[PDB]
Amino acid sequence: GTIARTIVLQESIGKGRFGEVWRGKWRGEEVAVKIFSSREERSWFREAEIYQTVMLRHENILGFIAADNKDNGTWTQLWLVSDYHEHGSLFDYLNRYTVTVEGMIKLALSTASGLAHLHMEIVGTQGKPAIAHRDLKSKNILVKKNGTCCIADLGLAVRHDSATDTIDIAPNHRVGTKRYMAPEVLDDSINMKHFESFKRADIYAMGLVFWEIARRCSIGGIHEDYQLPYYDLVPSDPSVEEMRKVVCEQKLRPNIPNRWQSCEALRVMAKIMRECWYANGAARLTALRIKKTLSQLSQQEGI
Ligand SMILES: Nc1cccc(Nc2ncnc3[nH]ccc(=O)c23)c1
Repeated sequence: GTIARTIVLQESIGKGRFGEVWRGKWRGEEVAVKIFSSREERSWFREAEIYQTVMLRHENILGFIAADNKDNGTWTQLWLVSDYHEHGSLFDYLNRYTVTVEGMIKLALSTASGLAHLHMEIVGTQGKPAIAHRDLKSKNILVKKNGTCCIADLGLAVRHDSATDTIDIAPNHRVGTKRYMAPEVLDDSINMKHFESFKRADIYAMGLVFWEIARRCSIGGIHEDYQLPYYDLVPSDPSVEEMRKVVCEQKLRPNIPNRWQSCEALRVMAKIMRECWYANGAARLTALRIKKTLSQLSQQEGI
Protein backbone atom coordinates (compact mmCIF):
# COMPACT_ATOMS: atom_id res chain seq x y z
CA GLY A 1 0.00 0.00 0.00
CA THR A 2 0.77 3.70 0.04
CA ILE A 3 2.77 3.61 3.27
CA ALA A 4 4.96 0.51 2.68
CA ARG A 5 5.90 1.69 -0.86
CA THR A 6 7.51 4.89 0.65
CA ILE A 7 9.47 3.11 3.39
CA VAL A 8 13.11 2.05 3.03
CA LEU A 9 14.32 -0.73 5.30
CA GLN A 10 17.77 0.09 6.70
CA GLU A 11 18.63 -2.67 9.21
CA SER A 12 17.15 -5.86 10.64
CA ILE A 13 17.22 -5.15 14.39
CA GLY A 14 15.53 -8.28 15.83
CA LYS A 15 14.11 -11.76 15.11
CA GLY A 16 11.31 -12.89 17.45
CA ARG A 17 8.94 -15.89 17.49
CA PHE A 18 6.36 -13.80 15.54
CA GLY A 19 7.86 -11.49 12.90
CA GLU A 20 11.21 -9.73 12.39
CA VAL A 21 11.76 -6.06 13.42
CA TRP A 22 13.53 -3.59 11.08
CA ARG A 23 14.62 0.03 11.38
CA GLY A 24 13.19 1.88 8.37
CA LYS A 25 12.88 5.42 7.07
CA TRP A 26 9.39 6.91 6.34
CA ARG A 27 9.11 10.50 5.01
CA GLY A 28 12.65 11.10 6.31
CA GLU A 29 11.82 9.81 9.85
CA GLU A 30 13.00 6.62 11.50
CA VAL A 31 10.21 4.03 12.03
CA ALA A 32 10.17 0.46 13.27
CA VAL A 33 8.67 -2.07 10.95
CA LYS A 34 7.66 -5.57 12.13
CA ILE A 35 7.42 -7.98 9.12
CA PHE A 36 5.56 -11.29 9.02
CA SER A 37 5.48 -13.78 6.21
CA SER A 38 2.25 -14.80 4.36
CA ARG A 39 1.95 -17.91 6.60
CA GLU A 40 1.95 -15.68 9.81
CA GLU A 41 -1.17 -13.70 8.78
CA ARG A 42 -3.14 -14.67 11.90
CA SER A 43 -0.38 -13.23 14.20
CA TRP A 44 0.04 -10.10 12.06
CA PHE A 45 -3.80 -9.47 11.91
CA ARG A 46 -4.26 -9.96 15.66
CA GLU A 47 -1.42 -7.54 16.49
CA ALA A 48 -2.80 -4.94 13.99
CA GLU A 49 -6.22 -5.46 15.72
CA ILE A 50 -4.92 -4.80 19.24
CA TYR A 51 -2.87 -1.77 18.12
CA GLN A 52 -5.99 -0.24 16.49
CA THR A 53 -8.02 -0.46 19.71
CA VAL A 54 -10.06 2.74 20.19
CA MET A 55 -8.39 5.25 22.58
CA LEU A 56 -5.28 3.00 22.99
CA ARG A 57 -2.69 5.78 22.32
CA HIS A 58 -0.73 6.85 25.38
CA GLU A 59 2.79 8.18 25.97
CA ASN A 60 3.64 4.86 27.62
CA ILE A 61 2.31 2.49 24.94
CA LEU A 62 4.23 2.02 21.66
CA GLY A 63 2.89 4.48 19.02
CA PHE A 64 1.33 2.50 16.16
CA ILE A 65 1.35 4.01 12.66
CA ALA A 66 -0.15 1.47 10.24
CA ALA A 67 -0.63 -2.07 9.04
CA ASP A 68 0.37 -2.62 5.38
CA ASN A 69 1.44 -5.22 2.80
CA LYS A 70 4.49 -5.13 0.43
CA ASP A 71 4.99 -7.32 -2.64
CA ASN A 72 8.62 -7.41 -3.79
CA GLY A 73 7.67 -9.24 -7.01
CA THR A 74 8.33 -12.72 -5.53
CA TRP A 75 6.53 -12.80 -2.13
CA THR A 76 4.23 -10.70 0.01
CA GLN A 77 5.38 -9.29 3.38
CA LEU A 78 2.85 -8.25 6.08
CA TRP A 79 3.98 -5.07 7.87
CA LEU A 80 3.21 -3.33 11.17
CA VAL A 81 4.80 0.19 11.21
CA SER A 82 5.41 1.93 14.53
CA ASP A 83 7.48 4.68 16.20
CA TYR A 84 11.18 3.85 16.43
CA HIS A 85 12.99 3.99 19.82
CA GLU A 86 16.77 3.93 19.43
CA HIS A 87 17.54 2.54 22.98
CA GLY A 88 15.45 -0.51 22.13
CA SER A 89 14.23 -2.72 24.94
CA LEU A 90 14.45 -2.05 28.66
CA PHE A 91 16.33 -5.46 28.71
CA ASP A 92 19.01 -4.02 26.37
CA TYR A 93 19.02 -0.71 28.24
CA LEU A 94 19.55 -2.31 31.70
CA ASN A 95 22.28 -4.60 30.32
CA ARG A 96 24.17 -1.64 28.87
CA TYR A 97 23.63 0.94 31.65
CA THR A 98 23.08 1.59 35.31
CA VAL A 99 20.45 4.18 36.30
CA THR A 100 20.21 6.99 38.91
CA VAL A 101 17.44 6.91 41.61
CA GLU A 102 15.66 9.43 39.30
CA GLY A 103 16.25 7.20 36.26
CA MET A 104 14.87 4.19 38.13
CA ILE A 105 11.68 6.03 39.18
CA LYS A 106 11.14 7.37 35.62
CA LEU A 107 11.39 3.81 34.15
CA ALA A 108 9.18 2.18 36.83
CA LEU A 109 6.52 4.99 36.86
CA SER A 110 6.22 5.07 33.07
CA THR A 111 5.88 1.25 32.89
CA ALA A 112 3.12 1.39 35.55
CA SER A 113 1.38 4.30 33.75
CA GLY A 114 1.36 2.35 30.48
CA LEU A 115 0.00 -0.74 32.22
CA ALA A 116 -2.65 1.24 34.13
CA HIS A 117 -3.80 2.69 30.72
CA LEU A 118 -3.89 -0.83 29.07
CA HIS A 119 -5.87 -2.19 32.07
CA MET A 120 -8.32 0.77 32.24
CA GLU A 121 -11.78 0.49 30.66
CA ILE A 122 -13.13 3.82 29.30
CA VAL A 123 -16.93 3.74 28.86
CA GLY A 124 -18.53 5.69 26.00
CA THR A 125 -19.12 6.17 22.25
CA GLN A 126 -15.32 6.10 21.74
CA GLY A 127 -14.88 3.68 24.64
CA LYS A 128 -11.73 1.68 25.28
CA PRO A 129 -11.94 -1.98 26.44
CA ALA A 130 -9.73 -3.15 29.31
CA ILE A 131 -6.68 -4.96 27.89
CA ALA A 132 -4.35 -7.52 29.53
CA HIS A 133 -0.86 -7.96 27.96
CA ARG A 134 -0.16 -11.64 28.88
CA ASP A 135 3.53 -11.33 28.01
CA LEU A 136 4.95 -8.42 29.99
CA LYS A 137 8.78 -8.65 30.37
CA SER A 138 11.76 -6.31 30.06
CA LYS A 139 12.33 -7.49 26.47
CA ASN A 140 8.75 -6.20 25.61
CA ILE A 141 9.17 -2.69 27.06
CA LEU A 142 11.03 -0.03 25.04
CA VAL A 143 12.99 2.97 26.37
CA LYS A 144 12.39 6.38 24.82
CA LYS A 145 14.93 9.17 24.31
CA ASN A 146 13.57 10.94 27.41
CA GLY A 147 14.32 7.95 29.72
CA THR A 148 10.69 6.84 30.05
CA CYS A 149 9.25 3.47 28.87
CA CYS A 150 6.54 2.38 26.48
CA ILE A 151 4.95 -1.08 26.49
CA ALA A 152 5.26 -2.92 23.18
CA ASP A 153 4.54 -6.34 21.72
CA LEU A 154 0.82 -6.36 22.31
CA GLY A 155 0.16 -9.28 19.89
CA LEU A 156 -0.73 -11.71 22.75
CA ALA A 157 -3.09 -9.29 24.49
CA VAL A 158 -6.74 -10.06 25.42
CA ARG A 159 -9.60 -7.57 25.51
CA HIS A 160 -12.56 -7.50 27.91
CA ASP A 161 -16.31 -7.02 26.98
CA SER A 162 -17.43 -5.49 30.32
CA ALA A 163 -21.25 -5.83 29.95
CA THR A 164 -21.09 -9.66 29.58
CA ASP A 165 -17.76 -10.22 31.45
CA THR A 166 -16.31 -12.06 28.34
CA ILE A 167 -12.86 -12.06 26.70
CA ASP A 168 -12.68 -11.28 22.93
CA ILE A 169 -10.66 -14.41 22.00
CA ALA A 170 -11.80 -16.75 24.90
CA PRO A 171 -8.24 -17.94 25.79
CA ASN A 172 -8.13 -21.64 26.71
CA HIS A 173 -4.33 -22.06 26.73
CA ARG A 174 -1.24 -20.66 28.47
CA VAL A 175 0.84 -18.18 26.42
CA GLY A 176 3.77 -15.83 27.13
CA THR A 177 7.30 -16.04 28.49
CA LYS A 178 7.69 -18.90 31.00
CA ARG A 179 10.08 -17.00 33.30
CA TYR A 180 7.51 -14.22 33.89
CA MET A 181 4.40 -16.45 34.27
CA ALA A 182 2.40 -15.83 37.43
CA PRO A 183 2.07 -18.74 39.95
CA GLU A 184 -1.62 -19.26 38.92
CA VAL A 185 -0.55 -19.49 35.26
CA LEU A 186 2.30 -21.96 36.05
CA ASP A 187 0.12 -24.34 38.08
CA ASP A 188 -2.88 -23.77 35.70
CA SER A 189 -5.24 -22.73 38.54
CA ILE A 190 -6.07 -19.39 36.83
CA ASN A 191 -9.67 -18.98 35.74
CA MET A 192 -9.24 -18.07 32.04
CA LYS A 193 -12.91 -16.93 31.93
CA HIS A 194 -12.07 -14.25 34.61
CA PHE A 195 -10.58 -11.12 32.98
CA GLU A 196 -9.42 -9.66 36.36
CA SER A 197 -7.20 -12.75 36.66
CA PHE A 198 -5.27 -11.69 33.53
CA LYS A 199 -4.73 -8.14 34.92
CA ARG A 200 -3.42 -9.66 38.15
CA ALA A 201 -0.96 -11.93 36.28
CA ASP A 202 0.40 -8.85 34.42
CA ILE A 203 1.06 -7.15 37.84
CA TYR A 204 3.14 -10.12 38.96
CA ALA A 205 5.27 -9.82 35.74
CA MET A 206 5.60 -6.04 36.24
CA GLY A 207 6.92 -6.79 39.75
CA LEU A 208 9.72 -8.90 38.22
CA VAL A 209 10.51 -6.06 35.75
CA PHE A 210 10.75 -3.58 38.70
CA TRP A 211 13.28 -5.95 40.42
CA GLU A 212 15.34 -5.91 37.16
CA ILE A 213 15.40 -2.08 37.15
CA ALA A 214 16.17 -1.67 40.88
CA ARG A 215 19.26 -3.93 40.62
CA ARG A 216 20.68 -1.40 38.14
CA CYS A 217 20.06 1.63 40.37
CA SER A 218 23.51 3.04 41.24
CA ILE A 219 23.77 4.86 44.62
CA GLY A 220 27.21 5.88 45.91
CA GLY A 221 28.62 3.60 43.21
CA ILE A 222 26.71 0.58 44.63
CA HIS A 223 24.65 -1.61 42.20
CA GLU A 224 24.06 -5.23 41.08
CA ASP A 225 25.06 -6.80 37.67
CA TYR A 226 22.16 -7.22 35.23
CA GLN A 227 20.17 -10.43 35.74
CA LEU A 228 16.81 -11.80 34.56
CA PRO A 229 14.47 -12.72 37.44
CA TYR A 230 15.14 -16.26 38.80
CA TYR A 231 18.68 -16.25 37.23
CA ASP A 232 19.87 -17.90 40.49
CA LEU A 233 17.26 -20.71 40.38
CA VAL A 234 16.40 -21.78 36.79
CA PRO A 235 18.27 -22.34 33.48
CA SER A 236 18.12 -19.99 30.44
CA ASP A 237 14.89 -20.78 28.43
CA PRO A 238 13.25 -22.49 31.50
CA SER A 239 10.36 -24.88 31.12
CA VAL A 240 6.94 -24.52 32.74
CA GLU A 241 7.84 -27.42 35.11
CA GLU A 242 11.19 -25.73 36.13
CA MET A 243 9.44 -22.44 36.86
CA ARG A 244 6.55 -24.12 38.67
CA LYS A 245 8.91 -26.02 41.04
CA VAL A 246 10.50 -22.73 42.09
CA VAL A 247 7.58 -20.22 42.07
CA CYS A 248 4.71 -22.53 43.19
CA GLU A 249 6.31 -25.40 45.11
CA GLN A 250 9.34 -23.90 46.86
CA LYS A 251 7.45 -20.51 46.76
CA LEU A 252 10.60 -18.45 46.04
CA ARG A 253 10.75 -14.98 44.51
CA PRO A 254 13.76 -12.89 43.33
CA ASN A 255 15.98 -11.84 46.28
CA ILE A 256 15.43 -8.35 47.74
CA PRO A 257 18.72 -7.12 49.24
CA ASN A 258 18.49 -5.57 52.73
CA ARG A 259 20.50 -2.57 51.44
CA TRP A 260 17.36 -1.51 49.43
CA GLN A 261 15.91 -0.55 52.93
CA SER A 262 18.66 2.14 53.48
CA CYS A 263 17.35 4.24 50.53
CA GLU A 264 13.71 5.60 50.46
CA ALA A 265 13.23 5.17 46.66
CA LEU A 266 14.50 1.55 46.83
CA ARG A 267 12.37 0.86 49.94
CA VAL A 268 9.19 1.97 48.13
CA MET A 269 10.30 -0.10 45.07
CA ALA A 270 10.94 -3.19 47.29
CA LYS A 271 7.55 -2.86 48.98
CA ILE A 272 5.84 -2.67 45.50
CA MET A 273 7.72 -5.80 44.31
CA ARG A 274 6.63 -7.84 47.38
CA GLU A 275 3.00 -6.65 46.85
CA CYS A 276 3.09 -7.72 43.17
CA TRP A 277 4.47 -11.13 44.13
CA TYR A 278 1.79 -12.53 46.38
CA ALA A 279 0.73 -16.05 45.37
CA ASN A 280 -2.94 -14.80 45.69
CA GLY A 281 -3.59 -12.62 42.61
CA ALA A 282 -6.44 -10.80 44.44
CA ALA A 283 -3.97 -9.48 47.08
CA ARG A 284 -1.73 -7.82 44.43
CA LEU A 285 -1.54 -4.03 43.93
CA THR A 286 -3.33 -2.65 40.88
CA ALA A 287 -1.41 -0.83 38.18
CA LEU A 288 -3.29 2.43 39.09
CA ARG A 289 -2.22 2.10 42.76
CA ILE A 290 1.43 1.52 41.71
CA LYS A 291 1.18 4.56 39.40
CA LYS A 292 -0.16 6.66 42.33
CA THR A 293 2.65 5.47 44.70
CA LEU A 294 5.46 6.16 42.17
CA SER A 295 3.89 9.52 41.09
CA GLN A 296 4.10 10.57 44.79
CA LEU A 297 7.76 9.36 44.96
CA SER A 298 8.63 11.24 41.68
CA GLN A 299 7.12 14.45 43.14
CA GLN A 300 9.13 14.04 46.40
CA GLU A 301 12.37 13.53 44.34
CA GLY A 302 11.81 16.53 42.01
CA ILE A 303 12.06 14.66 38.68
N1 LIG B 1 5.05 -4.57 18.76
C1 LIG B 1 5.99 -3.99 17.89
C2 LIG B 1 5.63 -3.63 16.60
C3 LIG B 1 6.55 -3.02 15.74
C4 LIG B 1 7.84 -2.78 16.18
C5 LIG B 1 8.21 -3.12 17.49
N2 LIG B 1 9.51 -2.92 17.96
C6 LIG B 1 10.10 -1.68 18.08
N3 LIG B 1 9.42 -0.52 17.99
C7 LIG B 1 10.04 0.64 18.13
N4 LIG B 1 11.34 0.76 18.35
C8 LIG B 1 12.09 -0.33 18.47
N5 LIG B 1 13.42 -0.23 18.74
C9 LIG B 1 14.19 -1.32 18.92
C10 LIG B 1 13.72 -2.57 18.83
C11 LIG B 1 12.35 -2.80 18.54
O1 LIG B 1 11.93 -3.94 18.49
C12 LIG B 1 11.49 -1.61 18.35
C13 LIG B 1 7.29 -3.75 18.33
